[PDB]
Amino acid sequence: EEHVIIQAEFYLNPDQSGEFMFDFDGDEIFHVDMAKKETVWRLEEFGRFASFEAQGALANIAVDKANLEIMTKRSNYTPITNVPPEVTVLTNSPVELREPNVLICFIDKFTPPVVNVTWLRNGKPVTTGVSETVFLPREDHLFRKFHYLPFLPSTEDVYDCRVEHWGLDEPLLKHWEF
Amino acid sequence: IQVEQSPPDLILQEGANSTLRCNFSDSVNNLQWFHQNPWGQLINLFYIPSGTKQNGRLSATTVATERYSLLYISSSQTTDSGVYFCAVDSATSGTYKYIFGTGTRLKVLANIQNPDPAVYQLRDSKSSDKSVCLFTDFDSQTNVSQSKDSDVYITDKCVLDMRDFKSNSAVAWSNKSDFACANAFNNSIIPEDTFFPS
Amino acid sequence: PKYVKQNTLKLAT
Amino acid sequence: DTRPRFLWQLKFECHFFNGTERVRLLERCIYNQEESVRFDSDVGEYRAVTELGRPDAEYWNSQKDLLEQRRAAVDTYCRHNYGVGESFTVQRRVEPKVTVYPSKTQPLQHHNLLVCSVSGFYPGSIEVRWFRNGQEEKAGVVSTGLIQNGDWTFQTLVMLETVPRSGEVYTCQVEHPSVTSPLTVEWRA
Amino acid sequence: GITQSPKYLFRKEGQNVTLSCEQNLNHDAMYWYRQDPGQGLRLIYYSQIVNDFQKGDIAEGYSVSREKKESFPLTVTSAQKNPTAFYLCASSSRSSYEQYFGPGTRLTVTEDLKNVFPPEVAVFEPSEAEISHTQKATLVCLATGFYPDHVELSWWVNGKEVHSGVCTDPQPLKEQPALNDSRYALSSRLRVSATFWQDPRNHFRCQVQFYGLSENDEWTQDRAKPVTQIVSAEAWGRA
Amino acid sequence: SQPDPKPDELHKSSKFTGLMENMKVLYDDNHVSAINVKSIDQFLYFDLIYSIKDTKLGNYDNVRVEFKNKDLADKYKDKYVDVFGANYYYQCYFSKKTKRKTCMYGGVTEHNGNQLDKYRSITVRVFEDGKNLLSFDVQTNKKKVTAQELDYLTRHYLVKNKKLYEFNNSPYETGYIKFIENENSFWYDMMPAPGDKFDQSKYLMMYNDNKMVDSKDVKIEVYLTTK
Repeated sequence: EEHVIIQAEFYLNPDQSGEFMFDFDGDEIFHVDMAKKETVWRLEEFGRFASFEAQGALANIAVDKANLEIMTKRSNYTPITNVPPEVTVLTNSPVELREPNVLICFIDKFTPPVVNVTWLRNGKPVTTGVSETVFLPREDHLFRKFHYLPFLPSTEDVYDCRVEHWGLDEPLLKHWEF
Repeated sequence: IQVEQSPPDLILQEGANSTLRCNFSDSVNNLQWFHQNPWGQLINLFYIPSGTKQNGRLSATTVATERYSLLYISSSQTTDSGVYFCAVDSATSGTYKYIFGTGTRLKVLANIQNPDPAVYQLRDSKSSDKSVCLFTDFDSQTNVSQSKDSDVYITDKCVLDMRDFKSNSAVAWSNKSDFACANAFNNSIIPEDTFFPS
Repeated sequence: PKYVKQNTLKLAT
Repeated sequence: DTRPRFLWQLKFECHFFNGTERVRLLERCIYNQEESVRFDSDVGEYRAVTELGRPDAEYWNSQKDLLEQRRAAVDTYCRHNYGVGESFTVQRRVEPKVTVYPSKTQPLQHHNLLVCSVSGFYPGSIEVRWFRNGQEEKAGVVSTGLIQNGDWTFQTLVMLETVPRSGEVYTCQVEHPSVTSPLTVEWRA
Repeated sequence: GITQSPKYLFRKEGQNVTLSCEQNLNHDAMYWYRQDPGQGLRLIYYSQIVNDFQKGDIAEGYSVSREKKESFPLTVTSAQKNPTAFYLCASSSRSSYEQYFGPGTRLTVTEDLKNVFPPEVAVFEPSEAEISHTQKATLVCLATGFYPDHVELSWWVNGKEVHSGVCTDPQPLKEQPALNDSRYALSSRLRVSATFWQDPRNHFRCQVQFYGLSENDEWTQDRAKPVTQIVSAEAWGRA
Repeated sequence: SQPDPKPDELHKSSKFTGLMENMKVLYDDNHVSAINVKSIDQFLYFDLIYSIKDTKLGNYDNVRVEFKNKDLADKYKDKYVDVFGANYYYQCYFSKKTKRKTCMYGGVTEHNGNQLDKYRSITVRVFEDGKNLLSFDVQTNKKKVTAQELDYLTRHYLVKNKKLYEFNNSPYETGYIKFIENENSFWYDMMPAPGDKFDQSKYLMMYNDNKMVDSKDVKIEVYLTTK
């Protein structure tokens, strides 16, 4: 009601991907990188005050894999229903001619948690200084994701957020300009 | 990191009830309750990091927030005698790094329904130079103390073999000429109704 | 200050 | 890629009521989109949500030491992690950036929207009040709601419907726990 | 269960000794402790699983090995200042988390081998006053002047071992508490019915199993070599 | 190709306060070794599960082979491969599709496009404080050999003879293994990271890239310094 701390854990087959993450009022505290086995915090400041054993998170994903196999056989191989994502493009601060800004692409209400997000500038893809968040949990058991893009506000350039998901018949594009 | 057990020493009667406390300086993930028999064998009683558990006559409770653990022993038996240990695994540093406490020394006094205190002069061995006195059939209330003379050796209490009931007995021996059964247990608080044969 | 996690339980077989 | 997908979710929710006074732990086992098995500290035992969650609840309720660990988890896990992150989660205070500007280039006597751009703040608890020459205006308040950026920052756009006469002063009052006195930004017609 | 072999160990100053610990309980976690007379358990080294090694309080002078999930031996080097202690091995459950302890090993290390002595076993016949009064006979066996404190006492009647009415001391007591290399003493009691002692046919024997020197140890002194021997004293029925 | 270590880049054994035995066990007599094997299961998109039974001691039944990326896992997913490398047990977690297990990084070379009739010997040049100490040969029965295989065999000899890793610490301060191939070269740090604890998975992670070198053109040199 006032403050909620969620320990989000998921496993998807046959992709064979897992995610261990801690939540606080919708905001991510940290997530465990399955590949390099390290505790990667949402913000650099958090790592100085607290710590977490990343290796232990894999032991939880190990049971999560076996549990999925039990539930699949029990439901007689019932697959997940593809939910289309809700895409919204917003700015971190009010736009200025000289001052720099960040473009936020809010990908909300979707399942399974696999999405292909690409930042487009005048029809061409951009990967310069791109930052993204891991799949966030929801009370309705769906997923939430954020994509960031640092840009210089110019009157000649246009922006597009390409979103690819199985819930969509064709790739979705969300436009933004001055 | 720091474990403190209270009381350090406890003296009970047969069929009596008493609680044993274990206090720790930090938050613990795992807690263990042990009973080391007079021979040295540690018997695992309970694994209680939180909640309440029961195992026969023994009971245990642990409060993680309050940082303490209790061990209740109902109807004290003579075999319960020994040292009770409290092992804790601190969350501050290392997993399964069990730190043992000071320990509670328990001496369960077996009730003697028919006490008959007497100090007997045992028949000397043809190969031994030692004169032996035997203080037996005395009540558990009387305490046996060591002699002031360094050459006089007195054994306080023996442990009954794991197989019939027994009576309280103390053995005193010395190589010196001045040693006699009448003055053997002079330092000890012997009862007035003790039998001394001529 | 260490973050504590909850162990996952294996389902009935 | 035409192959089907299968998802398994496990969520351990620590609900905090009035700071730390009341703590509620909610374990949730979710297959695809439907929740199967759950544990509640208010209940004290595993309760099945669906028919598939029925054998799991019976298996977990049989073992007294599994239930004892989950019951004690409100202190050893929920209350523990609260104090660990208290300095950066609960006590996080970020001053908002208040900017007052008209929505479109419009002259006097005709209608326009006054955008009170409030961005980059934590927590979400905020009170945005509109003032027309010192007096409070409650009518015609168009708010976009509370938008979570994801990077521990919030953004809100509170708009007021006005008809500027000549030299009217419009002040936007912003109340946030990070500031002792409310932030006020004025705009002259 | 958990096994610790041998029960009693003796080595001189400078020599290295390996203490064995084995378990068939399929546990991953294994521990090593040491207990001093009147003191508590001090953690030396612990292994959470095979190929894992963790430090303890009194780690210096010791070394551990973990090649298999069953065995975890402790090696005592000459670097340890006070190696004379009661070493205890433990194993924690994977599912129950319960720590289970083994029988234990008594190790004694001394600079001079002349301090080693076998026990002086003697049986003292019960008094005629006890048999006439209490109508019971109490036989007292005394093992005196021995080092180290590694003794196993057992009463034998007519060739068979008995435990009924047997009151033996749990640990051997020091003759001189001031001296460090002091000789130990052990007491025992055997209580039987009056008529049983009055029967000459009944033969009583007090067996004391001492653990001392081995064949590898060098002896120069004129007195008999204090090796792992059995010292016994006999008693006969009288009326 | 890779630049030589900086004056403060190398890990110092004096800074490590833990136990060197956790490092010694990886380069001891025991290691995962299998000839012509295929992956039975897969835990995550970047790893592979092989059914290799331990016959020397009997500590494992299934071996987990992790990689740096998804591409490396799909490459050796179906093809019959040769497995070699140092394995860990602590912090090793995975589940096989419907008991005793071990984990490792990379160390996989295809069986069909490899194997030799005669054992190829590679010369090792050990240097103490930049000055020559001793020299030995490392034998292998394959053309394309992983960097992990050669690193393990080199350290195993140095642990048995020169005593590289002991129980508490090491007689040498710093150390690095150098692999030279014609024009290209690369090195791995031998000493553990500073602290009171040594992580077996974090250290062995340097083999996730699955670097392979040709036995005919490979040259190996060891550089270590005294305290």
